[PDB]
Amino acid sequence: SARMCGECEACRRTEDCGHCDFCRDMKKFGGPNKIRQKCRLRQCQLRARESYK
DNA sequence: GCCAACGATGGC
DNA sequence: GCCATCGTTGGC
Ligand SMILES: [Zn+2]
Ligand SMILES: [Zn+2]
Repeated sequence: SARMCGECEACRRTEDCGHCDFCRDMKKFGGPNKIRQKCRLRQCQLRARESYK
């Protein structure tokens, strides 16, 4: 992907942390789905927008 | 330039 | 049709 190196810790992570702002936004964590980004811990360390990590 | 919010769509 | 999560935008 443009935003995934597929090779760092973040990219290999399969489990949302459930605790960050992005996770708390998610439907599966009871959130309003207004932000719509991946878990902070799954934000590619190389390729993600710097503000997402 | 940032970012909260949202439109878009590939993949299922 | 839905979902995950991307790129875009308007307001600051
Ligand atoms: Zn998280
Ligand atoms: Zn990565």
